[PDB]
Amino acid sequence: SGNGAQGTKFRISLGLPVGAIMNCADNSGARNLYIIAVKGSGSRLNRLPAASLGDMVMATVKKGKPELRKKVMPAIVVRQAKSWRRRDGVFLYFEDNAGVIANPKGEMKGSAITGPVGKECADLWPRVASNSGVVV
Amino acid sequence: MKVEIDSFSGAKIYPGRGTLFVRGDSKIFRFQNSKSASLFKQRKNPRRIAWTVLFRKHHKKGI
Amino acid sequence: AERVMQEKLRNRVDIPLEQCLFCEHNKHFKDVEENLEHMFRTHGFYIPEQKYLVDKIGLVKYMSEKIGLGNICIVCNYQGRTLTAVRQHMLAKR
Amino acid sequence: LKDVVTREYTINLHKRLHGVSFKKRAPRAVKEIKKFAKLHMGTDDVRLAPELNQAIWKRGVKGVEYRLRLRISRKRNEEEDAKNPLFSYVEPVLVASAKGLQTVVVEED
RNA sequence: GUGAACAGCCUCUAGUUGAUAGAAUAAUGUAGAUAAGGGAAGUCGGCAAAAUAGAUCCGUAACUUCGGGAUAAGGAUUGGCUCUAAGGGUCGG
RNA sequence: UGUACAACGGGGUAUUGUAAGCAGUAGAGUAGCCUUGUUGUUACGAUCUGCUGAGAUUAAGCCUUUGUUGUCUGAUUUGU
Ligand SMILES: [Mg+2]
Ligand SMILES: [Mg+2]
Ligand SMILES: [Mg+2]
Ligand SMILES: [Mg+2]
Ligand SMILES: [Mg+2]
Ligand SMILES: [Mg+2]
Ligand SMILES: [Mg+2]
Ligand SMILES: [Mg+2]
Ligand SMILES: [Mg+2]
Ligand SMILES: [Mg+2]
Ligand SMILES: [Mg+2]
Ligand SMILES: [Mg+2]
Ligand SMILES: [Mg+2]
Ligand SMILES: [Mg+2]
Ligand SMILES: [Mg+2]
Ligand SMILES: [Mg+2]
Ligand SMILES: [Mg+2]
Ligand SMILES: [Mg+2]
Ligand SMILES: [Zn+2]
Ligand SMILES: [Zn+2]
Repeated sequence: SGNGAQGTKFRISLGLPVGAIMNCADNSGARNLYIIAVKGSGSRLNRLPAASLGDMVMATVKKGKPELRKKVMPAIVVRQAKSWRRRDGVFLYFEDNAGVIANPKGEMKGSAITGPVGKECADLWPRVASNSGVVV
Repeated sequence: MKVEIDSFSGAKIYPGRGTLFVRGDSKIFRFQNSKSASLFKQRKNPRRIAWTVLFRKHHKKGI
Repeated sequence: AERVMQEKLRNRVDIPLEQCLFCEHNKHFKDVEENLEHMFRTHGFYIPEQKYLVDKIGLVKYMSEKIGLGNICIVCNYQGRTLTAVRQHMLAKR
Repeated sequence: LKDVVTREYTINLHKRLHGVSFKKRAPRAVKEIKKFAKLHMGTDDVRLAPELNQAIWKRGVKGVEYRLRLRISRKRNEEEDAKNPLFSYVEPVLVASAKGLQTVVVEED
């Protein structure tokens, strides 16, 4: 996922290839999150760097206020539609791809999040789990 | 352990089987398999489908 | 069976002999010959092997017991609630 | 030696035609019947009553039925000696459903 | 027959059933299809494919040689069934 | 000549989603007849309800088998 995060996280299928576009679930006033990089990012010829639930990404805003636009910033992935398998045996997935903007350490730019967030994200970044609603 | 029940067919759901869907608000739908699942994605009503649990109540089948 | 026998007894419908069965107004004629000629032409009632009949005045009573009490169609098995029903129908699908 | 028989077999064509080319499907059934009857009564010389033909083709090349009820007769070959003294003859039996019928020896008379 | 239709799709009158066959069903292929989350991050270049499409209604921009542009863009409906109303000719005042 | 093999048939197991036929004081209305409607009916009529988680399919590389029928000696070569 990256650094600034508290703990480790179990491997979950990567459902966000670079260039993916997901919604912004906070109040920062952004309509979009566009993914140009991932913070874990193993490095091999030809493989697209892929994010997942709870992973840190470097993104830009295509839709939203001009002040938040046209620059790169860190963000985190709290909902992804490509399903994964938790160790408890269940498969699950969300209805879309959503993300919340965050500084290098993982301190939220926004003070709130819309819609539910995965537990795999919330245990990793407690600053997120703070402003969150119902998890999973 | 926990045996859930399907949010569509009412069928018995054993651990690890099927999928668990998080709807656009809080909602949670758990499917026993891909059959009851896809149906849900076609927006079908569980009350018009012959074999589901919810139907056999509606029509007074069984009892 | 007790409900159909109590509803048929409270309706008191014994259709008389010279009285025509198949038309709504239950026309009355003077003899058993005249409605048996008339039931043939309008409605189409025909008595098979007119040559061989003993009880033909009682083949009239077994048929009026189909539309009389239990109120049944001569062919269908169709059960009217009233004499009107079985009568209205015989005239229906012909 | 072998003796002059008749029987009634249900054949499962459904399984023998499984995954055949739709265009060559029916013609298999013709071979799968001749092979099938060289199984029982290994006569090796098998002939098809053209009614049976109309049975195999009745539904078209792609539409062959799941189950046939087939009357098979072992008989003697004539004149002109073929490698075999013995014969095989398959013809249909007209029946409601091919379902749930057991092989039966039809006693010849 | 469908349908706007000499389109496509099925049938009748007529005419073929003729283009080496059997047995299998590996890789590579040619022709043909489908794919989870992502959606051009591929590539010299959206090359190839995908999506859109018929109709009836509503709506339709800059610009323009005032004719166009324009099916611009962009929305809704479409089965089956029972009904309702409107739409004509000939002959006698 | 077997605790044998097969072809069928029986079950289990699944897939679909409720068959044909019959019946129906279910059914938008429309056209007829009347005692003219606290539920009047008679016919035509998409669909619906009941028998009905019903029918169909189920090994072709599924499981099982006290049942039915049947198969069980052809060819070739090999020696320190
Ligand atoms: Mg490369
Ligand atoms: Mg195949
Ligand atoms: Mg034409
Ligand atoms: Mg020729
Ligand atoms: Mg050639
Ligand atoms: Mg795809
Ligand atoms: Mg998709
Ligand atoms: Mg897209
Ligand atoms: Mg490029
Ligand atoms: Mg490149
Ligand atoms: Mg070029
Ligand atoms: Mg192109
Ligand atoms: Mg233009
Ligand atoms: Mg348009
Ligand atoms: Mg309509
Ligand atoms: Mg049903
Ligand atoms: Mg039926
Ligand atoms: Mg079928
Ligand atoms: Zn009369
Ligand atoms: Zn009748």
